[PDB]
Amino acid sequence: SPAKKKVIIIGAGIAGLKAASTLHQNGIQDCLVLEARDRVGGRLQTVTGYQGRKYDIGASWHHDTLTNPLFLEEAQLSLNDGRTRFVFDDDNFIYIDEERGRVDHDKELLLEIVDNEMSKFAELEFHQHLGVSDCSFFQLVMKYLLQRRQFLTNDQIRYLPQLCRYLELWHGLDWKLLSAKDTYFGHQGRNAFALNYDSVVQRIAQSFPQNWLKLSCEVKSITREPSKNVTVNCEDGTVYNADYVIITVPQSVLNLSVQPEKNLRGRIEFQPPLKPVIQDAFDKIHFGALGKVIFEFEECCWSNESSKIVTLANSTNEFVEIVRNAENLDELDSMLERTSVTCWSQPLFFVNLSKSTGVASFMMLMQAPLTNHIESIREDKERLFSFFQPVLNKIMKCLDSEDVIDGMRANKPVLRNIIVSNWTRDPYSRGAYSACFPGDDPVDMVVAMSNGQDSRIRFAGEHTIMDGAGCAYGAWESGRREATRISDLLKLE
Amino acid sequence: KKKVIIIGAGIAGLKAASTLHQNGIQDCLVLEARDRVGGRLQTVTGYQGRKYDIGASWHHDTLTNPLFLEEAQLSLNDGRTRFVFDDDNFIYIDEERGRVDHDKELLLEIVDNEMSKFAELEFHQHLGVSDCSFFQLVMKYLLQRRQFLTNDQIRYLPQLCRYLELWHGLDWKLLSAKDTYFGHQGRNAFALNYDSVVQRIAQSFPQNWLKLSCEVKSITREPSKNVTVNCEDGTVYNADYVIITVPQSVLNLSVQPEKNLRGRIEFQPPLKPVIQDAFDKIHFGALGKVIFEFEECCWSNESSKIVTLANSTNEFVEIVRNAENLDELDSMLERETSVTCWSQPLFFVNLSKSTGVASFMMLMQAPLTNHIESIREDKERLFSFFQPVLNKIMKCLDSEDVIDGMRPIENIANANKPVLRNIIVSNWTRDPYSRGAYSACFPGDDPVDMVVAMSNGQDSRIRFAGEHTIMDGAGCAYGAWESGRREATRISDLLKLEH
Ligand SMILES: Cc1cc2nc3c(=O)[nH]c(=O)nc-3n(C[C@H](O)[C@H](O)[C@H](O)COP(=O)(O)OP(=O)(O)OC[C@H]3O[C@@H](n4cnc5c(N)ncnc54)[C@H](O)[C@@H]3O)c2cc1C
Ligand SMILES: Cc1cc2nc3c(=O)[nH]c(=O)nc-3n(C[C@H](O)[C@H](O)[C@H](O)COP(=O)(O)OP(=O)(O)OC[C@H]3O[C@@H](n4cnc5c(N)ncnc54)[C@H](O)[C@@H]3O)c2cc1C
Ligand SMILES: CC(=O)N[C@@H](C)CCNCCCCN
Ligand SMILES: CC(=O)N[C@@H](C)CCNCCCCN
Repeated sequence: SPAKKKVIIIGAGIAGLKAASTLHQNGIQDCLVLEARDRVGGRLQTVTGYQGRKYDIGASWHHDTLTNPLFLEEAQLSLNDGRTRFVFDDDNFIYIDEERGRVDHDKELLLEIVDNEMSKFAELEFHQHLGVSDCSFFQLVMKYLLQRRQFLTNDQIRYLPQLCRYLELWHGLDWKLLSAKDTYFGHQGRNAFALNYDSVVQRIAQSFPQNWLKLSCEVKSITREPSKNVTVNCEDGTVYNADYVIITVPQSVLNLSVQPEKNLRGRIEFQPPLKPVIQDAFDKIHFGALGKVIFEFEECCWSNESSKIVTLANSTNEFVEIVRNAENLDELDSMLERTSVTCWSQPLFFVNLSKSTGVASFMMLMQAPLTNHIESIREDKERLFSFFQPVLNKIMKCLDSEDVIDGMRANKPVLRNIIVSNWTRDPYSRGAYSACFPGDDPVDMVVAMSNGQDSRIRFAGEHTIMDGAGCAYGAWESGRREATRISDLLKLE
Repeated sequence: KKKVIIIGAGIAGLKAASTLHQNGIQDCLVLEARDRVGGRLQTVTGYQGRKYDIGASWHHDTLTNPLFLEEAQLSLNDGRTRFVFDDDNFIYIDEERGRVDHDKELLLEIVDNEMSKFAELEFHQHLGVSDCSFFQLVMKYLLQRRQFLTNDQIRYLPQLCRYLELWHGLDWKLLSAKDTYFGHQGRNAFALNYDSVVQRIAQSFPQNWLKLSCEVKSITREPSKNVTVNCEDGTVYNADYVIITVPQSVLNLSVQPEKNLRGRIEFQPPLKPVIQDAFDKIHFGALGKVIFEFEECCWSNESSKIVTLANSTNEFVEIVRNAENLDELDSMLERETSVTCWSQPLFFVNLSKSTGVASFMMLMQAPLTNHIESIREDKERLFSFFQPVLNKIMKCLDSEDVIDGMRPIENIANANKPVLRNIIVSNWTRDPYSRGAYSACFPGDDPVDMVVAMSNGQDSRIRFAGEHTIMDGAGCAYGAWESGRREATRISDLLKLEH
């Protein structure tokens, strides 16, 4: 009864998609790609909004374009047919405080310059100094302010910490939840905004047998037979027999396996259960919640100086005084004690799409915990508008325009629609991507994952590889990885 | 007669002396050829008594710079201003286009950043593997990334990225690509009187220890456990330990004949091969300075950092867009006279915004440095040479063309106009006791060799200190300083524990 297959890939995100592609490319046949959702792409999804305007609600950029193999591959295609597949949208960041207004490229604040010294400080703190404890990013910044207070103006001590928090939108984690040791990463080049990441999903997906794809099939268990074989069960009752399986479900979904209770959407029952080195790796790596909110306006009626804008959370002169009077980090923490969440309670990152793509919309990024709350009320459009109205306005103000007008039903910006991500509530997602809490060793997971459950049960995905960890191109490389090792193995006869 | 003889009263030698005295050592000498102390640290006086550092000006790497931190402690204690953090957002000026910085369409700093990462990637974990010129490296980047660069970026970026010439004092075709990028260990602090740093150290040991106008002609290492030293004036001194801090450029004269040269020290026994070999894998740059003193500030103080860009051509763009490969680029370029102020990038420090003084401290590089220092007395000529770039700056800073006011003459109808009252030029490439600015690398060099060669000394008695004898702070004021404490401590302990 259990139909035989050479390779069964679980999950049709970019990793599984690339794995299948690579398998077909190497002549392997009778493979299956089982996907729980009614679409392929996974954390890569392009949704439609006001008037057919398209937006990537998952991944948007090709990072590390100097070495990104996925990007270079896309780049080659565009060189051959002159088709626009992406756009380099890095720009000079415009920073905004609720009161103080724009604070970027400020001849007195010089925030970008001290920010640079701070990252140099962090680098010096961990590089070479083996054995140093981890601590949160926040604690790292406080330590910076303490050690360099003699060389910083009050205003710098007040705003730098708020401005350097934009790093939160890289990990999807608030600075108190983020591991300092993992905060700074080396960008290997500019970023390229994909103008349709779905084009990349479709191109790869159509590079292998259509019949290979089975959507709406939720894999519920995987068993290793003593007789060198792997059995897989979709919830629709069908059973499969395969030589090799490549599991690409998100780290957060895979985590569900190391827990009792199998009736959890997305959870896979492993038999034998996942090796201790794999189960334990979950105690040393976590999941962040980067989220998105798309603001669609009728038309652009604001300044297009830049395509990158970050709103700083509120700061206070009281904070400066505390930094000035604290004897040490201990006292500083104690002194920090002196009441509800707003759009100014954390930094927010807005992509002014008008300048980069011509679309009169804003693509905003948020982080945990704000993300979990916003996505939870993503259906209440008027409440979202109420929540994001003040920063929405402050922005228009700095961009030489007027207050936003709610038009979700002449010379002012009119909000037509609001789209929200839903990655934290989606059972086949459960967050955005792998991230580190303080004390986490992302390497434990990568190692346990790339070494597999055994010669037959493998893993791929953004959380299974070092180079490009947490990125679309990393997940892509892992797919290529696992598929190639198997291709080679299958060749031997 | 003497225990330790220090050659050179630069910051290196002055620290070595300060240290030795700090460790109770006595009967030491500081033999200095110039009639002043400080070496490449010299503060001059100009119009209305304004002071400027014609030599070193900044405390680099303030996050870890030990000399700066010592200065920082002194100021936290007495509240005396000893420095001011002057890093600023750079204003870039092109003759034809004007301001090209923080441009919403050129976004030059962003590609410059990428250019920088490409450089780290090209040399990262490969082991030497063909070291080219900073210029070549930039061409490779342009060729390799043209698909993701606009025409204006390919044109202006290479000109902007050349501010790095002002960090080595070397034109991009003479400069080693492998060494071009440094590790800016935090912000820079403009020393408001490096002469204060020099004076403090000079006055921290017996004043009778210092001997100015002493040109050491030769150092003799008598196998009978002792070192012989004699200045050009005939006097002879004897010491168990000798700390040589003459600059690398001066020291390099020893490994060459004709011991007639000024400042050259004849070594007997000669400097071992390891030492002499070092000079083949390291060189000297020529960072220079020109101070333009104005009556008063009448320009916008938006920034204290201003860089004028060398001219560029769309012609250059076209070649990049057409080159089939690297070798072809070289030809199309090698086939693509008169030096002017627009022939290279010039770095202008606007002192008005940082120190309140109506002057510009301009930095220049080789090959330009020697030419300008050569005419340092021809004020009129100096003015006609920089005039156009000076007006381009004033225009961009919402002001007017400069008026030559160096010769005592007055006119009332000139208050909203910048008035040049004086020009001061450095002279390091022509000073026989410095012969350049500091250690630098031509493509193919390897600084470590000299650092090792120097740090391990000629032997247990003849040692070396100076900006070129250390890794951390190489070519910097704190590097030489530390090298001084180094040789000092070592020699100090080899005497204290004795008896
Ligand atoms: C909001 C957001 C923004 C981001 N921005 C960027 C960016 O700009 N640049 C970048 O490079 N990366 C970005 N990322 C990360 C990037 O999207 C991921 O690294 C990438 O999508 C991971 O692909 P994957 O194949 O590893 O996992 P996935 O895309 O999650 O694929 C795994 C598949 O497994 C399926 N599945 C789960 N459980 C089962 C089951 N039991 N049975 C069958 N199928 C199942 C899931 O439905 C999913 O389709 C972002 C991510 C998010 C969420
Ligand atoms: C234009 C310029 C700008 C610079 N800017 C900076 C900066 O901003 N920040 C920074 O950290 N560094 C800067 N530097 C570098 C810094 O000036 C040097 O690294 C430092 O001054 C070197 O000190 P030293 O003791 O090693 O050598 P020196 O200062 O050259 O001292 C060596 C001494 O040896 C003496 N001497 C030579 N021959 C003999 C002889 N035969 N007998 C007796 N005495 C002799 C010389 O007169 C000299 O006084 C700059 C240098 C220059 C030239
Ligand atoms: C590793 C990490 O923190 N992030 C990777 C996985 C993707 C970040 N890119 C998403 C765009 C957010 C804007 N910085
Ligand atoms: C030996 C070495 O590579 N160091 C020299 C070339 C760099 C010195 N940098 C100090 C110059 C600061 C003034 N712009």
